[PDB]
Amino acid sequence: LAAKKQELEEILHEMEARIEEEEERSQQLQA
Amino acid sequence: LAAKKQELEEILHEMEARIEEEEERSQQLQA
Amino acid sequence: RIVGLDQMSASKTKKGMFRTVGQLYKEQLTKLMTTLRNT
Amino acid sequence: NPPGVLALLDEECWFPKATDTSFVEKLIQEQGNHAKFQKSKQLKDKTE
Repeated sequence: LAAKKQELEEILHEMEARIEEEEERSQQLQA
Repeated sequence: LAAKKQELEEILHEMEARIEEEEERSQQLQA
Repeated sequence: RIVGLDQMSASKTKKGMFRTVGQLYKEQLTKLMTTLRNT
Repeated sequence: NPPGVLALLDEECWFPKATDTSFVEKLIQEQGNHAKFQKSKQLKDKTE
């Protein structure tokens, strides 16, 4: 269960990366 | 835990594919 | 390591995405301050 | 306000082009106005 917890913060980090990569893709599309 | 694990592999694969496709899209179509 | 060009100069990766060089020690000490704010 | 030592390192690390001497000179120039940083300029070997 503790391993599952730390994988949950890994998932949260990945969703933050999702948002950041969407922003980066939009910015590059602007250029 | 099993469902969240499966979600973990799904998000990993989606993150890899998305970051790839966006990096080619940026570094090629940005011109 | 954090994403960056030719990491062991002119790297142009994302700003404010991953952890920072340091200052995690500073925020840990501030959290210690907060812990000591009641006793 | 004019950033402190830790903050100045925080900006300096992320610069593409940087060096120790430029950082030291920039720190001295930005914090030379403040009187809380005693100095003795006979030692120009980045010891201040």
